[PDB]
Parts: sequence; C-alpha cells; structure tokens
Amino acid sequence: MFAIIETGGKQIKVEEGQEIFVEKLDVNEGDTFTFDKVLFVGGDSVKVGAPTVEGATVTATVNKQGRGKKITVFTYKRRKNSKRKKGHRQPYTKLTIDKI
Amino acid sequence: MEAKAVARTIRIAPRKVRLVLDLIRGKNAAEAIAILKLTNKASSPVIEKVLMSALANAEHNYDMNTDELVVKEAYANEGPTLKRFRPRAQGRASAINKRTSHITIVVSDAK
Amino acid sequence: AVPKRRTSKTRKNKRRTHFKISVPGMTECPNCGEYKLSHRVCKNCGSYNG
Amino acid sequence: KLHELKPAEGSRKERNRVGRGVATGNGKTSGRGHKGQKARSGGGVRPG
Amino acid sequence: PRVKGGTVTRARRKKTIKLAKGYFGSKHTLYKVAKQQVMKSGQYAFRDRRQRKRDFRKLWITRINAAARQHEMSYSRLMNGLKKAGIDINRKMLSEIAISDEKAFAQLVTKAKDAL
Amino acid sequence: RQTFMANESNIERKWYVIDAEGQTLGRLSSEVASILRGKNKVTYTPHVDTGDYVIVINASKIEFTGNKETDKVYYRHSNHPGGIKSITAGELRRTNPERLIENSIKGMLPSTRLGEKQGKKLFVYGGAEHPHAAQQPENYELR
RNA sequence: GACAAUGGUAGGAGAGCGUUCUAAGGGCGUUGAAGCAUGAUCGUAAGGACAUGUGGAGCGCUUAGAAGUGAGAAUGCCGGUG
RNA sequence: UAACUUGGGAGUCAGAACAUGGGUGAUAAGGUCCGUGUUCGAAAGGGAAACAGCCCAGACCACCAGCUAAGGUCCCAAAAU
RNA sequence: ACCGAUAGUGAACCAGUACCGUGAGGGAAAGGUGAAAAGCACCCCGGAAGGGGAGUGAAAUAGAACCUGAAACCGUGUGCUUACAAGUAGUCAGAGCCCGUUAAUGGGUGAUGGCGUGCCUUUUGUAGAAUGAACCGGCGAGUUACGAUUUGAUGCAAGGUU
Repeated sequence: MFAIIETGGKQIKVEEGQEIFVEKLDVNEGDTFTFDKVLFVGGDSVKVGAPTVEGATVTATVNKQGRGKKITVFTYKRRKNSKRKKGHRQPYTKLTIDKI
Repeated sequence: MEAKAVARTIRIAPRKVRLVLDLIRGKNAAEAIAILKLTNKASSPVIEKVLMSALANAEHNYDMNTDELVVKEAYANEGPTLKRFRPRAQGRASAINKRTSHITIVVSDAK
Repeated sequence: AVPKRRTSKTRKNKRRTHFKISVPGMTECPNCGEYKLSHRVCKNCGSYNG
Repeated sequence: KLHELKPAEGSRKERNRVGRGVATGNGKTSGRGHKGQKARSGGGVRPG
Repeated sequence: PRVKGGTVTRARRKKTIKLAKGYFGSKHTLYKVAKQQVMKSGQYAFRDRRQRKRDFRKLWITRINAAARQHEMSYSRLMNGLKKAGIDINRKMLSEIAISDEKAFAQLVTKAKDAL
Repeated sequence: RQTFMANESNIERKWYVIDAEGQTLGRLSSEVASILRGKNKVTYTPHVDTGDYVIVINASKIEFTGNKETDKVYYRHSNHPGGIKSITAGELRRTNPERLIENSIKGMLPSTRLGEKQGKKLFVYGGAEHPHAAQQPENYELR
C-alpha cells in the first residue's frame, strides 16, 4: 500500500522506505516529521477518500536539509542594450517515509 | 618496443605528403617500402628515406628484428612557411606560401 | 563569381572524400624476389620473361 | 595608525565613468542622447 | 601609472568558450559565435522552464482522459464528478493511480459516477 | 519527479481490424488515427509510439455525404512546369480505394520522423479478406 | 513578524566587482612565485578559491591613496592564420 | 493618495496603427492634416495559421501544484463526435 | 605612487638605416639558452638537411628557428552516435550505450517529442534582400590646468583666511 501526502502546495505518492525531496521545512536534520494532510491511503485492500482521510498521519525522518544546484537566469532584449543575469539555488529537505 | 624517425622542414606542402602517407600507414615494413618505391608522387623518396631511417634505428639503437616491424604511425605536421610574391597585372602583386612539413614515422614490432 | 560565404571544415572535409590515390597495383617478380609493377619489367636486377 | 585610516563619513565619493559598459547606463552615447549638435565632441552653443 | 590589461580579457573569454561545449562546429571554438549562442540558450531556458509546467499538465490530462474512457466516462464528466464529491487529488497523482492501480481508479470512477 | 515514461521494452502492441463498410470517410479516419497515435492507452508517452496496428477491410464501401463523388477533387503536382493532375473522389474510389482511405487517414498524422513510423502500421484492403491472419487481429468497433 | 512593491529604451539616483602603482601592518616562496592547462567548487552579478600537471622566481591579504582602469562591432591599426 | 515651491541633472522637437468627430481627396489609398481614447515606441505571455500597433493580460526567482480571461472541445492539437 | 619591447625616443638593435621618390622629403621591423659554452667526443640511417642514441648540464619539448608558450589554424588515435532525411543549429522532456568526481538529487553521447527567423547600428517599424565584422591576439574613445555655481565633509565664527 501507498499514500498521497500534500506538503509544499503539491501532492506526493509515498511508499514505506522511499526517499523524497520536498520543499524546505523547519525541522532539523536527524529529527522526525509527521504529515497531516493525507488524500488517499492504501492500494492493497483499503481505499479511502478526501478532502482528507481523517487520520493516517505518515511518519518520516529528516534525512538532509540542503540546496539544489545553481541555475543561472539570464535574459536579454535584442537591439535595446538591456540584459540581466541572476543565479538561483532552491533549498530543499530530503526525508524517508518510515511508516504510513 | 617502438622506434621513430623524423624529417624536419622538408620542403613539400603538408597536404601533398599526407596523400601518400595514408597508403603506407598500417602496412608491413617491406610492403610499405615497395609501395613508396613504385609510386609516381614527388614526396615518395623523402618518405622512403625517413622510413628506412626508422627501420635502421631499430636494428642498432634498440636491438630488434626488422622482418617483423609494422608502420605503427606515420604523419606530417606543418612547419614554417616561406612568403614569396608574384607580380600580376596593373601593378598588383599576389602572395605565395611555400609550405614545409615535418614527417614522422614510428615502426613497432607489435610488442 | 566570388563565394558568397565561408566554407566550414565539415563541407571541405566531405568534399575531399574522394580526393586520394590508390595502391600502385604491384606483383612480386619470380626472379628478382622483389616487388614490381604488373606488365612492366623488374626495376630491380632482372627482366620480364613474359 | 597608518594601516587603519578612515575618512569622515560622507566625505568621499566615487567619480562617475561614462563609456564603460551598458550596466552603468552611461556606456553608449555617454548620457549625451542621440545625434545632434549637443551630442558632438566639441560642444553645443555659446551660453545665453 | 600605465595598466597593460593582461590576463583579464582571456579569463572572461574562456569562461564562455567552456560554457558552450558540445555546440556544433565554430559555436564551441570561437568567442563571438559562442557568446551569441550562450545568450540565446539562456533566454531559451528561461522560456522552457515555464513551458514545461504546461507540457506536463497536458500529458496528465491525456492519460486520465484515456483511462476514463475505459469506464465509459469522458474526462470532463469525470472531473466534474470528482469536484462535486469533494475529492481533491491533483492530475499528477490521478494519472499515477490510473497506471499503477486500476482497482483504485475503479473506486474513484465509482464515486465520481455516484456524485453525478 | 514522478511521471512514468514508456520505454520500448514496456510497449505491447495489439492488432485490430475494422470494417469500412457503411461508414463515412472522415468519421472513420479520425478514429483510426486516434488508434494509431495510441491516445487510447493510459501508458501514452509523446516521444515514442505506443499505438496499435490496424487492418481496414471492405474499403470499397466507404461513402461520402452529399455531392462529393464529383466535387472533392484531389490535385497533385509533378514538379515540372504545368503539370497539376487531378482525380475526383468518385473515380478514385472505384479505381484505387485503398489509396483514398490511406491518404485520408495519413493526413491526420503529424509529419515528423515518428509521424511516418506511426502511419505505416495501417493496412487497407478493398475486400473482406486480408493476409495478416498470423497476427491474431482482434475486431474493433468504431464509436 | 505582518502588509505591500519589484517590464522597460533615452536618461537620473545608489551600492558594488576586478586591473596596474604607492604608504603602513601582517604573510607566502627553489620543500617551488606569477603565468598557463584541466576539473564534476563557491557567491544574487561583476567575480573568489582549492587540487593536479607545467614553469622557474617572484607574489598575495587588510585599511587607505592615485589612475594611461575593464573592448565583439569604428569599409578601426599591427601581427598571425584560414 | 497625491499636489505645490526652491535648487542640482538630464533626454525629447522624424512618430505609427486601430476605434470615433471633422477638413482635403473621388464619402480613393497602409494617403494627408487636426480633436478625442488605446496599444506600439519602451512590453514579454495567451488568441488572431504566420503577423510592431487588433482581442485578453502587465514577467522579482524556483516548482513534474490549483482556478480562470480572450479563444475553444472529430484528428493534426489540451478539453463535448 | 614615469614606460617596460604593439609601450618608452622614429631608433634598448650597428636607424634616420632596408628602402621609396628626379627631387625637396617620408620610414620601419628586429630583445631574452645556461650560473659557467661546459655549444653534443664517439656510434648508426642519409649524398647533405635532418634524426636516434650516448654524453655536458639541476633541466636538451634549454641544442643557437634557444625563458614561458596561449588562441585562430593543421593533424594522428580513439568512447557514444549518424546513409527516408527539410536543420539560426540551441533549449526543455527522454530511452539506450560508455564511465566514476572538488561526492552530489554525478560526467560523456543523444534514438525520438515540444518550443524556437543571429549580434550591433539606425529607425514609425528590420529575421530582414538596410549598415558593419573572415577568424584569432595585442592596441584603441568624457581627461588635466585655470575660473564659476550647487551639494556632502571639516575648522573657526561677526568674523573667515593669506
């Protein structure tokens, strides 16, 4: 069985023992997290519904908390002598689904 | 082992020597010698002397048998050109590049 | 006319595909032992014997 | 201490350098606008 | 004092010639063609980072429309029924269930048929 | 992040057979094209073909509504100056109907390297019998 | 911590990176300086490091000062090479 | 939520199409000259096949999340045979 | 708080010289082995040039076409891919095959799908068949003196200062 959790303005399909990379959370490396919003559990014998299966809090652990790799945002306008360059690294946290 | 021999600032354009170096690259040694002997091209004797030099270094400089060697490498690099002129019509004058070349040959016994 | 535009070293290297020479078309003389051109005389010490 | 000097705050400024890049906004035309008599090395009109 | 401008121009012209490698021919060797190509590449990446999010929603919409016709619904009727039932799974998750659990897409389609 | 992408190893293609008797040209063609592009499969990946093979029997029975046997001319140029040949859609059916259906259906497939490899899975015969019995072609009903 | 704002030419305002030289302080170097080649590193940008090869003796860091201060385009000058 | 006064610093004085009130032309012109509004100029994104100026709408950066505007839902091509 | 061999004299070199002009007159370009010539005795291929050794040397890709040695350009070998296809040559998604790093959501190649008419200048408006550039490297454009005015700083203050 799997589950569907809503974390960062997105849904995610999680199974036990899977490593996920979600948006930044305020939990610290080594701790454990608990996802409340769960839209669909099961996939072996029990199905459920929504907007929220009242109960069924997935339990994970905070594996790492880091930053993606830099993407350079460069754009220009032809013949107008206007250009611009930025650089970006989006932070993330990596978790591991312990138990659904 | 490999033996090698070079001939520097041969006075022939490099892309005229690369035409006949491509016929003997890979062949045996006594076959490449006859190929260089029986070809019409003007750069045949020069490559033949460089090949015989690399075949002679093997007998004496590093002892090995000359009936087993194969031409492992043979190439021609550029060298310093010469800048001459040719006076054409109406006062003009056009350039002339006298190219040179560096012919290298490496013979190996496959070991 | 003049070339409208420069030639890549891809187009040049393609067009020099068939620009080459061939192996002299030679046999081995059965008197000199050495190599020779077929239908020509043995340039080494020897003759034709055709 | 000659290895630790600081001017009074607000006493020094960077001069401005035209003709060096488009990020500055003064690199091309050097703040002189497009073609005219006021855009020519030399200058404009007598004052007044 | 005179400044001879040495070692500064090459270091910034070489950062671009290596930021364009793989490019066909002179576009990875020369500076004035590699620079224009890298500028165009930056603008293209900017545009494609935003077209990607629409391409993938079209892909999900096609798979969920192909999965719903096997239960005799349209895609629009299935989505209307799911909205009314109050189920809020996104198209990305709905396509994944449709592929890896048909016994769960059956449940979703039954609820969306009963919601009218 | 989590979108399944079809690969050549995963693809399992089936064979269908459709009856083009008593049907309209364009209405049959659009559905056969949707079957050939593989938009009828939940595992549909845009970059690689997941479509099925189709066999269209009885091509001589497709019909046109209205005065289409004399109108609906088909034009084609030969690239030589002046040569623009034509054939009405009524003389093409009685002569070579299997080209009629083939061109109709292939005008609805994208013109890309993959839009040809997807369009060469269509086998059109005018007449009830087809050689491809060794492929076990299921019998598909248009809707 | 809450709320908003952030397209842009000409051009106006602000904050900055880097180059050569000088003063004062604190350092590195034949156990290998600068330069130069490669790399899968860091910074919001200009740009900053580190490792390896080479090379063969000089060179950075901090705080201030002064400028022959940063170039893809002028049918630009000179040299080389297609 | 602006406005005005005083001072330092500029650029601008070749405009364009569309809708509407007019002159001129032949109730011709992608014509020309004026009043009024929009957009382009200096504006990317979606639609109009393509397409400065037309319709919708103003990009701080990232996301393999959702709702809509003009316009659309047989296939090319997302959504009603 | 002058230049450092495209700079500084036109000239760091046997330069106002090769040269070029009937003449008056115009005018370049050319630096660097090593601490010490110790500047390769001798053997081998070749007619010689040129090598390959072996020796000098701390170093010979230091061998007089001598410090370093880069880019365009010219080659040799190879890992992945390419002969039914309409290409501003990339970007986004993505199998397969080959590797293994500044260890991190790794590097190389790219079957196939979507989107996509270079840069600068000048314009109401240019993908434009309007202009400029063959490519690479070096050089190259708002500055200094003396006055005026406004702003920031600092010292004194009915006084301020040569």
